Amino acid sequence: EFVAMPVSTDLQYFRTACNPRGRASGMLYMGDRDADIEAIMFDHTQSDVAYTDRATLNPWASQKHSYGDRLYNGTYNLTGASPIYSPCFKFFTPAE
Amino acid sequence: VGDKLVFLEALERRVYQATRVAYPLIGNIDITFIMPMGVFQANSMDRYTRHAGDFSTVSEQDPRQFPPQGIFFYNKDGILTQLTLRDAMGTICHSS
Amino acid sequence: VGDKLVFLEALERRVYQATRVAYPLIGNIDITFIMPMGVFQANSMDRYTRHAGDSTVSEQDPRQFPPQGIFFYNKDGILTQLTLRDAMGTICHSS
Amino acid sequence: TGFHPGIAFTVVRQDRFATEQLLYAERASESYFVGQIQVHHHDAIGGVNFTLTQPRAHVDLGVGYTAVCATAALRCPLTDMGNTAQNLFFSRGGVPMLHDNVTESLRRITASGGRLNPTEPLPIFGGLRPATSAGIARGQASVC
Amino acid sequence: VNTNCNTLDRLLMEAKAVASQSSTDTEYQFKRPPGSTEMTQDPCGLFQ
Amino acid sequence: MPHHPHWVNEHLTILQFIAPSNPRLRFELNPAFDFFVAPGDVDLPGPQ
Amino acid sequence: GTYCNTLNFVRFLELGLSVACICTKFPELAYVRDGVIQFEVQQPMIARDGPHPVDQPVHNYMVKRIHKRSLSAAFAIASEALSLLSNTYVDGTEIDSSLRIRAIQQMARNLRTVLDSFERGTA
Amino acid sequence: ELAYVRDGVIQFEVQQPMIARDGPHPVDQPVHNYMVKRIHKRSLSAAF
Amino acid sequence: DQLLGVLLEKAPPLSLLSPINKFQPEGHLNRVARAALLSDLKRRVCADMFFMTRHAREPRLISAYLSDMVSCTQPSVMVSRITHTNTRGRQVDGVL
Repeated sequence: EFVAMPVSTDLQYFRTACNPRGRASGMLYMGDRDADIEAIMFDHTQSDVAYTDRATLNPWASQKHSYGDRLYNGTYNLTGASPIYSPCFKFFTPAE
Repeated sequence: VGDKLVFLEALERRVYQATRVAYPLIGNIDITFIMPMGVFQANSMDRYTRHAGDFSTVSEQDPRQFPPQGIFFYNKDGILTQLTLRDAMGTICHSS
Repeated sequence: VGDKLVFLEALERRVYQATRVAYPLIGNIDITFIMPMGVFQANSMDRYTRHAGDSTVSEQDPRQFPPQGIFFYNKDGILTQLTLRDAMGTICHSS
Repeated sequence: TGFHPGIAFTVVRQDRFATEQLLYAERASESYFVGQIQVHHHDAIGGVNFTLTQPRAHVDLGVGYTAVCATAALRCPLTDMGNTAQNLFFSRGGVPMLHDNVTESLRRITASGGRLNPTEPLPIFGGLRPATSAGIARGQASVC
Repeated sequence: VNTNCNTLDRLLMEAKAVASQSSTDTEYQFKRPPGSTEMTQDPCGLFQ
Repeated sequence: MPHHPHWVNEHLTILQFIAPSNPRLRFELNPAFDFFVAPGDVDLPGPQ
Repeated sequence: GTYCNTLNFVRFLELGLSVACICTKFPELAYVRDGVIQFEVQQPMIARDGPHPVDQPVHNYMVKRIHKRSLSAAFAIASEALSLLSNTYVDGTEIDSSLRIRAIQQMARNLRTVLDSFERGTA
Repeated sequence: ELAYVRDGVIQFEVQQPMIARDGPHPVDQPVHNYMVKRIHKRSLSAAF
Repeated sequence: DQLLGVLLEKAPPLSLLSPINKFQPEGHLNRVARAALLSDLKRRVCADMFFMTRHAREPRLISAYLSDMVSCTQPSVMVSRITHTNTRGRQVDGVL
């Protein structure tokens, strides 16, 4: 895959378990709603407690629906018909 | 074996041999890898050197302070090659 | 074990099986440790140089001096950075 | 923006480790008393229940250290370094004087972050009850 | 700190420990709340 | 002047810029076309 | 090859776990409210003479106390209790052998595992 | 008659073993597990 | 072959679920648990990889301890019939 990156890089974040953008996401999300993939970073008005040293690894694409939900998506039919790698949109579509 | 007593034999030599059909139960296992090529320093203690004459295989004006152009990936026995522009020269002009 | 014989048994297949209970005979320890910092001699004269020169003696090198933040190790074994922009509220105004 | 302060803010280190024990016994190092179990009548909200209550008396030799346990053995590290600093906001400072507006502006500046706001204001005469956590499927770590 | 018995009783009572003033094992790290008791050991806590 | 100046400070490098700033960081989404807010019914140039 | 036997059936009077303890019985067991104890151990002395002062035997008695534990065990069921207590006979009729056999089977099966769990917990 | 027999009788009675310990314990209620023995059949075919 | 296909339904994260059978949590914590479960999982998959037995030279001196540790299993709750017992008193544990 050929994906651009912002000029601001987080070497420590990349070295720490190579977390894939944002926070430690995946399947171990047992909260109060399914919309926690962006609330935890868009709540604002406070700079957290624990770390207070890493807001976004790649703000060019990790802010709201900017690149991951607008490049190919996978629900617009025509936009999702491009010949790309099949197991690559699983990290962008919450599904059910 | 160990502290218990269990059977130890192989049945692969008695069924499905010398036939067109191969052994069953052959799944697909894939492992992802990341090979970043961009280096971004933070402190101002990464663009200075005392001497550049450790080896006599280069000229006096060694351009070691310049950022690397790319990362040479291994190929079987190990070949230092880099061919990315010829394959991905233009992929973001229309996207931008 | 020589001139003495002990009575040992391994009874584990009949207890603690398919039970969602806390493990017994568990003792939590409490050790208090400190992390002092500020390594700086009164006189900057007991220093020398290494034979190898393949350079860390630049006048603009902040490694030889204490940093603005606090450098402490963690479980992962890496060094994190903690600025004072949030810890500046430790002024001793109760006077 | 100006003069770099020389003070620092260190972190206290504490470890809470647990290891398996190895109880030791002797000919008469442990004993117990067995009696008759009493039966008491219990009342339920939809039926009749039974409760068992019987005091137990344990007597030991009490002459020294006969039951020797095990020291710290080898086990996986169950302690994780987790920083939980910046707890001064819960005290709202002190020394009540003519500094309310200044301290409010200072707290707004120091808490005007952009990451996440679980709790921050904590007004007067407020409870600030903790939120509901997950079930009984989690890990184990520590704080400092 | 003051002793009230013989050396054997003093060492026996100093070999044990009481519950700490921590908020169990939560990340809040507050004072001990009334209604939670746990058995913990704090060796050589007075030796500094 | 309706309120305090928004982003006239020029002493922010990494954390001094990412911690307090939020209205000035929400408008920066992609490095292709930035966005900004402005009152409606405003012409270029506008009236007095 | 296949039989009908679930879980595991174990006992305590035949397990033999108590190998370094003497079993005792006391039907008249009640509150003890702690008490006092007394011990006497003969300690040999020493004999010496010279510049050091002479030594004489001494006797020291120390009293102690005991601690009494508490045992609690209860359940929560209403349908079984209601079914068991809903009959109370009518006027002195037969024993209802079928219902009696079913109750004897079910209550005994429940009580066996209940007492096994209680004994395991107490141990 | 394996095509349609729907069993008819089985000793499917499995309970949840728990420790009957009182004191500092929460409130819970045992539940029964109703297992099934229905496995899908998948096979290929050939002819000559 | 069909009778041998029980592995795909008889292979859950048993290796991963074995420690949780005796190290179940008993406290009240979610943030530290979320921050530490990723590290625990990555260390488990790093220490449970097959490279250790791939690069091992002496089996009984390298992987024997790990094989003995992972060979511990609990018996089933259903009692079978009388198995074929040896004349010398040797019992049968299982097959492999």
